[PDB]
Amino acid sequence: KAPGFAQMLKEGAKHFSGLEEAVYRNIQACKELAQTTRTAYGPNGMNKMVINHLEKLFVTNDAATILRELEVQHPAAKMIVMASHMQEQEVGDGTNFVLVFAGALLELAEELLRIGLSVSEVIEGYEIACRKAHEILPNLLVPGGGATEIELAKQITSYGETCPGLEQYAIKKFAEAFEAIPRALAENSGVKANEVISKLYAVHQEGNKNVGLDIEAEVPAVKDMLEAGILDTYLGKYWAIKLATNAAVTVLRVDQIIMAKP
Amino acid sequence: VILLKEGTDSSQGIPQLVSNISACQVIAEAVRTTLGPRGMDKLIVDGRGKATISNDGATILKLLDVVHPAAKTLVDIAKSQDAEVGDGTTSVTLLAAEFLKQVKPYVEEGLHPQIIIRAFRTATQLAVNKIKEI
Amino acid sequence: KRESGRKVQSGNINAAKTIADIIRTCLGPKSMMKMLLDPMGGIVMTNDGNAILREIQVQHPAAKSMIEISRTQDEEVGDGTTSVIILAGEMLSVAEHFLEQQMHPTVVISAYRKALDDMISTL
Amino acid sequence: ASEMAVAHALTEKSKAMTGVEQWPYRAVAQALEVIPRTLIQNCGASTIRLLTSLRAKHTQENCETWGVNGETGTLVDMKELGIWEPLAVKLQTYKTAVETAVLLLRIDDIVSGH
Amino acid sequence: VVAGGGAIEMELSKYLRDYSRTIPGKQQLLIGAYAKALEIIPRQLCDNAGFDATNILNKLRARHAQGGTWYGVDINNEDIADNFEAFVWEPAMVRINALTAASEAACLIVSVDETIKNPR
Amino acid sequence: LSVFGDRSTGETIRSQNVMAAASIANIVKSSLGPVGLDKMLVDDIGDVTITNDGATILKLLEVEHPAAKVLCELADLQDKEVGDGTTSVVIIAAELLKNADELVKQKIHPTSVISGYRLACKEAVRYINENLIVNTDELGRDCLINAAKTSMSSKIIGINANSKSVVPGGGAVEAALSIYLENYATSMGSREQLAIAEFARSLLVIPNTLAVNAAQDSTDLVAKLRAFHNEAQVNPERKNLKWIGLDLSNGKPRDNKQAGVFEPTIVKVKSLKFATEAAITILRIDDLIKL
Ligand SMILES: Nc1ncnc2c1ncn2[C@@H]1O[C@H](COP(=O)(O)OP(=O)(O)O)[C@@H](O)[C@H]1O
Ligand SMILES: Nc1ncnc2c1ncn2[C@@H]1O[C@H](COP(=O)(O)OP(=O)(O)O)[C@@H](O)[C@H]1O
Repeated sequence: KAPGFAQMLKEGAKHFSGLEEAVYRNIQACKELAQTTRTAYGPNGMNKMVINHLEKLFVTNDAATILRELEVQHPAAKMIVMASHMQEQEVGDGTNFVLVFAGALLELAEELLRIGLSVSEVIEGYEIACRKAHEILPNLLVPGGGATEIELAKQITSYGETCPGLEQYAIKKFAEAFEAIPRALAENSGVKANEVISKLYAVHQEGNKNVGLDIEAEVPAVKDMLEAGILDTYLGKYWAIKLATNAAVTVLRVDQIIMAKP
Repeated sequence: VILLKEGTDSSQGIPQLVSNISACQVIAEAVRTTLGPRGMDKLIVDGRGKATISNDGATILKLLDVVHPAAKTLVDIAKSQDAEVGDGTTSVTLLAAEFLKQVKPYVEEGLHPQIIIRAFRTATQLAVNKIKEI
Repeated sequence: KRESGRKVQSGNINAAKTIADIIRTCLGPKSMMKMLLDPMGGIVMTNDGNAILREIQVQHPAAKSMIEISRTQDEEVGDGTTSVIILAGEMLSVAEHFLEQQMHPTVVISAYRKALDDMISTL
Repeated sequence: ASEMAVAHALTEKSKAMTGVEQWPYRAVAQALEVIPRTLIQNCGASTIRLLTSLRAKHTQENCETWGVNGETGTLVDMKELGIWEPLAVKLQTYKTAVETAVLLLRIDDIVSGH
Repeated sequence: VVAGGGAIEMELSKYLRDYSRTIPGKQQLLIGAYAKALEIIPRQLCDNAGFDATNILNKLRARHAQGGTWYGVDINNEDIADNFEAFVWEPAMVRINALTAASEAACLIVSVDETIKNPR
Repeated sequence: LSVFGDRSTGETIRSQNVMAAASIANIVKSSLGPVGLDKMLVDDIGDVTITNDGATILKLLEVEHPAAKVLCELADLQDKEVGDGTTSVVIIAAELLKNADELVKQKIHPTSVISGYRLACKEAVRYINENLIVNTDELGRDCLINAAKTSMSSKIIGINANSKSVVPGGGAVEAALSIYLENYATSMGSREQLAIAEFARSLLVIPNTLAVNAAQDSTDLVAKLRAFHNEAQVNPERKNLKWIGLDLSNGKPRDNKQAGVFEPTIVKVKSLKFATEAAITILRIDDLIKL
């Protein structure tokens, strides 16, 4: 009986209407991929009781082993997983950087699309911010513990505030995507994440770079990553920010999943 | 049509930990009455109908082979204690489920699991130091 | 019967936000009209924010507070009443920091009261 | 104009607001933008395009002007268009919105009894 | 060696509980929760032996406060007894490995937050 | 049995009265302290009386339940006798019942629980009386200025045109008694060690509730209070802080003797006595007969 399903003419696939926000659904598949690995991020990462295909029990916190055992069937999630596989090429770390960062770019993109900003304009902002991040990263081995993620966010947020036009909305959200990584370290350590971001921005406002999250259960304060000896690799952050943005942009460019047959 | 799980059953957060805490208490109840020399016996029947009566905690866990994921952790830990020592599997099994029971209401109140681990790692070393001193 | 917990604040937000979404388009000289189905099948095509909410039935007490505060505005000032409900609904519509971030209302209220002293000075 | 003019003051003043209160403090500023958001929606002009340029004018040019024309939809200075409203109406409109939002936020249990 | 019958478990419950008070923070309730968990060893020995765990544990925990260090549960007589003088001993290193394996086993369960299952 | 009414017995009757008193407490739990949140009161007509005062809520709170009405009759006893502390009474009595109900599940008879709570209130009043400060520090000392200063700081005046005896408040009494009564429980025994211990743990709800209302981590602040108070018990050395209270604004413990956060002695004494008598009155109820 009419009116049936709207915009459904290709093999009866689940085509979300204009009200159902087909783009919003492919993003939700990627956000769920981050929550499966957002908790395993950092030294206090939570282990996963993985059950192998041979009915074998393994308790681990490695991202590559989680995804290799988790049969990811959604194609929108496979793209981010393919970036993790491409992350393994040219570097052997930063896998969860691709999952956590890309999940924040897509999660924050929904706040822009909901306002009414076009998906093609959101992509131009992330591509501009990725190019801007590669110029700021040499100025920052780089500090870890979420230190670069706040400074790189602070430097990119200022570029978006002075840049007029519509690209500033996606450029600012590109900076807030970096904040998800300190928020992951704080949540996995049992600390109010908003208090970590508030302190990390204050010390960076005073110019105290190289300051990261002090990993401690009973101390939500911060410390210098240089004095403690915590350091990350430059190419690990370079190729992670690059592949994560391409995976997020590649998902945003897609608006409809369609079946086929040879 | 297009879903992420497609048979992949998964749950996360506080409900998963609370589910494992309750599953660990089941292994405790199976060896709770056998603690001590005068502990109650346990009757176990294999597939062939052959009976097995024994009040040893280690022998009981070998015959159960519980399929729950969290329960296998205690069984493999208790089995290792039997191979290395041959005694104390019931004390290890009961204390583990009891550490989990006491922190159960705090986990429900929003206390992070990692803060609980720092307490066990801290309280354990203080206890081991008190044993050698006394 | 009664409401308790986080369901109350998120519920009061949806009630106040819903009352503001009615009269979002009733602002300005190019205001849009509204169709009020009377119980006898009649229609009133008014575009006055005070008249619309006066005739609408509300079940949530939060909506009654929003409407009753608007009536107090009309007695003092016969203009800008529609701006009160829209701003009050938009200030409450930001439920990210309210519940999803698990901030206490006293933290939010202290910020809203700090901004109000700054909004007054800037005007 | 008064909404966007006030919102720029809070956003610039929130930069020196160390703490977690900066986030809701800035959210109030973005809430004032809804007033021109509705004036632009009614005229039919693009909301994001004009509201974006509208905020840029308050940054560079003086904040006392460069509002929105509800009839035409384009931007216009209030010195050129007599849309000047009183102060007592806006102050009481701003207090009643915050005082009302503070009220409903202070409610945590809808209880029955007499 | 140390006194068996749960005597050492009650002494640690006194030390950790009195130590938790001097530890400000979230570790206070947890180290105290760790202490009460040690009560199960002398408790089930009373419950399995048909004794009243309340009257023994209260009489046992009171003795450790006054200066007791080896008093514990007597499965034969329904009363407390100095398990060291009664030659009810156990190896200290075997008891040390029990607490370590217990906490290490509980930590593995507490550190877990999600279970993953390949569909097969 | 055939009757002209209905009857219901068992342990579930205790639980039903426990969950009822616990419900009435949650209606006035978040509104505890000066930073308490307001609450609506939808009358039968439709009026909405909005207020945060716990006494004003209980006068207008109408819950048709016997156990709840016992706490309403209890409120009048505290209001007339003193005129304050009614909110802490209903909250303290609710936690004693929720904790006692757990003991009853451990085969602890209510008579043994009623005996423990009576002895705990007696010793608590003794420890309170031994740790008072008489009405003094009027002139030449500063047992006032800091009291009035902290009270007026809420308004714009805070910058600097158009009772015979008192006790440190802010959970200092409830935190100090948490350590003393827990140690006193180890001395008595005889099926009362657990009840006096649960009486000790129940008092921590007051600093735990005041911390939640102040937008702070209650688990940490409650632990910090008990640590400074426990160190006072270990030795009387001056390095160990004493009589440390709870500051709601700064979210940190503070010595109330300097801050001037004082309360009458009869409040903490009567509130513990009336709350204990209320939980005793409900714990003795093991059956219900309707007609
Ligand atoms: N000891 C530490 N203190 C603070 N931060 C750390 C520490 N160890 C690792 N990190 C942070 O955790 C992040 C992930 O590290 P790693 O586990 O090596 O990569 P992946 O999570 O991709 O496997 C890094 O960006 C680093 O900043
Ligand atoms: N000609 C106009 N151009 C732009 N904005 C206008 C114009 N007339 C009114 N407004 C805006 O509409 C809002 C509501 O005005 P008014 O209708 O007088 O009050 P109310 O809506 O409360 O009755 C005012 O805040 C004002 O800024």
